[PDB]
Amino acid sequence: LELDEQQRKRLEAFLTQKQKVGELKDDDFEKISELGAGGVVFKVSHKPSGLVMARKLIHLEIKPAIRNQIIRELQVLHECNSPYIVGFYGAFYSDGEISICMEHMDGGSLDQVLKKAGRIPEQILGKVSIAVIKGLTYLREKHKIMHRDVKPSNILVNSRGEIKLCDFGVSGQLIDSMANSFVGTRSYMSPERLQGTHYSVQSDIWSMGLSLVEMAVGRYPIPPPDAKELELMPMAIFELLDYIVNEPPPKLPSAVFSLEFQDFVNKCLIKNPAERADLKQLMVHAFIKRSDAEEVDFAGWLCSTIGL
Amino acid sequence: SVYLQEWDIPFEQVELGEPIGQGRWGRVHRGRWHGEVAIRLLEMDGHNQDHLKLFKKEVMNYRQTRHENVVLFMGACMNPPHLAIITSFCKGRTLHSFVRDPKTSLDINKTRQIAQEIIKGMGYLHAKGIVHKDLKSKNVFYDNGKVVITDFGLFGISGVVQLKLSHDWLCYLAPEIVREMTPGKDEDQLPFSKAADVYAFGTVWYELQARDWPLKNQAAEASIWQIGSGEGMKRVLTSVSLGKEVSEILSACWAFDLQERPSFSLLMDMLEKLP
Ligand SMILES: CNS(=O)(=O)Nc1cccc(-n2c(=O)n(C3CC3)c(=O)c3c(Nc4ccc(I)cc4F)n(C)c(=O)c(C)c32)c1
Ligand SMILES: Nc1ncnc2c1ncn2[C@@H]1O[C@H](COP(=O)(O)OP(=O)(O)NP(=O)(O)O)[C@@H](O)[C@H]1O
Ligand SMILES: Nc1ncnc2c1ncn2[C@@H]1O[C@H](COP(=O)(O)OP(=O)(O)NP(=O)(O)O)[C@@H](O)[C@H]1O
Ligand SMILES: [Mg+2]
Repeated sequence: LELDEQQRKRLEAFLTQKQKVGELKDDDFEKISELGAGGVVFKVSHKPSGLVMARKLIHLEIKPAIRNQIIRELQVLHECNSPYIVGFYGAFYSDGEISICMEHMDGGSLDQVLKKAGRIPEQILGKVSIAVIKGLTYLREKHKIMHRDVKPSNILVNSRGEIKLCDFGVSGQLIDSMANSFVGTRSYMSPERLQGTHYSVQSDIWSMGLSLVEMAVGRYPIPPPDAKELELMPMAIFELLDYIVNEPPPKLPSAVFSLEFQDFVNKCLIKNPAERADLKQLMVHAFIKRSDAEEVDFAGWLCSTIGL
Repeated sequence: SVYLQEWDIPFEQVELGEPIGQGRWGRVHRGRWHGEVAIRLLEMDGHNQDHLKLFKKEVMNYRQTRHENVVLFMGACMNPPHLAIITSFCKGRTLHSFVRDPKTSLDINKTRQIAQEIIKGMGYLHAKGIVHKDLKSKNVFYDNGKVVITDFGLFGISGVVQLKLSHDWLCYLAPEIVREMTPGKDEDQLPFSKAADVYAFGTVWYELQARDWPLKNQAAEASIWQIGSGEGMKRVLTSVSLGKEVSEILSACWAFDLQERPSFSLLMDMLEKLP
């Protein structure tokens, strides 16, 4: 933990606003705009109460009896609250789809930020790492849960400069009950997880490392660019996956980045999870120590590069 | 355009009843031909882009078929863009829900006879040059002894409907297909073959033994590599022994090199020389 006092402050100011609603229903919300396609998330206005939320829509046609099991596992999420975890407002069932209304983080995802900026500088990426490391420690130490799906599209930002995790794995029944999962073109799953073997939070550590390389260089880094392509800066899914399992992991270029940054990601992307750094080892890495003591006005950088 | 008056079966009337499930290949309704039928309703965006030409070909191909272990293909009417495929209605339970019922008692004899029936049906289809794309335990019906195969050759059609995959389906997909899988690519492009069908029969054979599918539910990506590498099926083959004769045909059907997979006529003999 090592909770600061101000972190208590900003959490508590949200949790007073928490009680500002009691019940949720479809007609409370008005669609403001479409964010992206994956589930799909919409900006919505809540009308019973002035809170503005993010509503993500997951389409499911399944029988009533299973739903009460999902919801009771899902009720635990009202208990977890952290400056590193997106605040949650409630869950309900309506017209063949669960709507999840959550805290709106005005900076969007790291994917859409990277696209606009071109590249993310080393010093910003240091501040992001600290927030992620402390979130995973909290989940391990207090609730014994791994995230299982860490990636840039599920890392949200705001203009105050807070960083919060979403879309983590709270419900064992929901995983099993979800018969049909959907794959796309980028995969952030660790090698051990891809081979269907025993896994732990270590697979999440790989996902963080790989996510950082993408954002640092501005391109999904598998396959690596060639020599002449890195100066300037149509593949099937199984070829990509087989690259992750058998080829050496991506690495940062050795010219333009510090050894602490290069060594940190390298320690995150060791394929053998027993040698991959764990949270205890990560907390003490030189790269993290430097970033933690650095004074960077992250809000100002975000507003100025995205044009407010 | 093909109509109901061109068909073997004399047509007078057909009343829709309750639907009984939706999928990426339209909606299936309990119907009434004086006999109940299954009616699959489709829409074809292929505005006469050889889709109908192929559809007329494939549907006529389904015609001239009859076998005690395969569904009776009855009719296919097309009032474009709205199409419909009328099949005989199988009473009883799917093999999926049947094998997973606790009260069911299957043995090496019941299991053998069931597999034989499936091969006899699948043999007919291969003899007619009809590749049964999409063979799985959800598309096989059991009714106090009678065994029927369903929804054959449906993937050859190019009608309207990130990758979209189920878990129950992946366990039947052979490696050659999974490697070729890529976004924006349609089902018609995948390399289904007579060999691709016998692989899916292996996952059926495994379900007949293990009363479940080979890969405990995972992220589809995991199932991709495990299947596309062939290592996954190698592990589950080693992970539990069943019997040299039983494991013989499971290692046979799931052979990584498709040419190392037996024909269905060969599988008839393998099922004879068994307990
Ligand atoms: C796909 N690989 S897998 O086969 O291994 N299955 C799997 C693995 C890892 C995560 C999930 N997963 C998930 O992807 N999403 C996103 C919809 C796209 C979830 O939202 C999700 C989830 N909802 C949720 C909870 C809190 C917040 I704040 C926001 C949320 F969206 N909850 C409760 C889960 O428990 C899991 C396990 C989820 C699925
Ligand atoms: N809470 C949110 N607020 C704003 N934008 C979001 C939010 N969640 C997701 N997005 C954006 O919209 C897209 C859809 O996200 P979502 O449907 O949650 O799946 P995903 O973020 O793409 N990855 P995953 O959630 O694991 O399937 C993402 O790529 C983000 O760019
Ligand atoms: N001839 C039939 N007799 C009885 N039930 C049938 C018949 N054909 C299809 N069904 C059922 O109708 C439902 C929908 O069919 P189908 O379109 O094949 O979806 P599915 O079998 O569940 N899997 P999918 O093909 O991916 O949608 C399923 O429950 C089938 O078992
Ligand atoms: Mg079917």
